[PDB]
Amino acid sequence: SMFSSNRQKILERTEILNQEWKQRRIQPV
Amino acid sequence: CKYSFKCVNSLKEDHNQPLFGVQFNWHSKEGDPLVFATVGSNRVTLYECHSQGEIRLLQSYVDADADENFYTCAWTYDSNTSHPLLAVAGSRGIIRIINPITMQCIKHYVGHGNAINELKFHPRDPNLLLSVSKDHALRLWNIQTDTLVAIFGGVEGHRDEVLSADYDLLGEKIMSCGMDHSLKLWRINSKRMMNAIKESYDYNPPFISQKIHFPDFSTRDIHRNYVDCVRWLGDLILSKSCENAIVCWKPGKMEDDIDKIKPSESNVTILGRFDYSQCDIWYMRFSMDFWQKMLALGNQVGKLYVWDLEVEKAKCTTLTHHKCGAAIRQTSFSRDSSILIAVCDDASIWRWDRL
Ligand SMILES: N#Cc1c2c(c3nncn3c1NCc1ccco1)CN(Cc1ccccc1)CC2
Repeated sequence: SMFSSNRQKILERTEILNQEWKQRRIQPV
Repeated sequence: CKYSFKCVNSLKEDHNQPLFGVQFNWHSKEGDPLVFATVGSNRVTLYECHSQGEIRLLQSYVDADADENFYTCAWTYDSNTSHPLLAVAGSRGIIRIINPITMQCIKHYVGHGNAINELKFHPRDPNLLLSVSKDHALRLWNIQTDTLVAIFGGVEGHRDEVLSADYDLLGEKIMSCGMDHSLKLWRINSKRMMNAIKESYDYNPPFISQKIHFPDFSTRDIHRNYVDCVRWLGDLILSKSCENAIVCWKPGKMEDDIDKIKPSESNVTILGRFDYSQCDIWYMRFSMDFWQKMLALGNQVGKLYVWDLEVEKAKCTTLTHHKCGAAIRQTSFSRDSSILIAVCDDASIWRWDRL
């Protein structure tokens, strides 16, 4: 489907961003 | 709707001036407290979320210019120190980089020849700041080298005030929108733009900014009036005007690939609308959670709408408190989606915790 193929792209790309966030250690405010 | 929230707290800021923007810091690591910033009038205020709905005031930045009106803020981090950073801008058209630890302005950029409506940081490169202005242009800045990388405007740029923009998830392209009713696509993964970003890094003390006069796609066929908020939803676009609906659409025909779309592409595919009511005044923004499973929008009478995006008919939760009656300008979810904060025109802040 249009929305189902679009959801898979969101899942794959947000996973990439989440892995990059996980690899970081940003100091608290 | 499967999503449920409880209103656990609210407060009104001392100054009583309207609040226009709110952003949780999605850069904070696990173990660190959840922090959000609010913007309104000449003030930027930081808050920390604690257990039992506690909203703890940290400190505020007050601009020496009593006539400054901040409309937007965006979080980043210093790639060298790992320390968080906060960019703010508004009516004066000046971009301020605030150190949130001390809430002081460390540096500023005379951004545009008019007010700034929105700031967004690139999702992969923390130094790339995008500003959108009433001067009809968008500007891309490199805050590590203090350079203006590119200006998106001119011959086929916006013909009126730019109100909003958004990078897609991997930061390869920007969709902008404004008072000219148009939505324009600007690719930043083009060989020209990737080279201009590389060059801004090579710069050391003037830098020659790229002047991008032509977008990669343009449409005036989604909305028949000003477009004041745009966000990517994967390869699809979510945008709104004053017609009490957020329209989900894509450039080209139903089957067309976003990366195969030619700049002369004449068609648009409208996939559906998220309908609501009492949100027909200008400058009302919608937001999504990090995983883009939830869509949120406040209206002019203090109702907060939340839709479940995991559909094909989308279920909607309406969040209301009898004491919340002012226009909700912007909402922000904490990174883990456990908290939703809404800010109002009457200087009130509302905390909704997910059940
Ligand atoms: N939010 C905001 C925002 C707002 C005003 C604005 N004017 N030019 C740009 N503007 C904004 N840009 C940010 C933006 C771009 C797209 C969406 O939001 C004027 N305000 C009028 C007002 C003042 C005091 C009390 C109630 C109402 C409302 C808020």
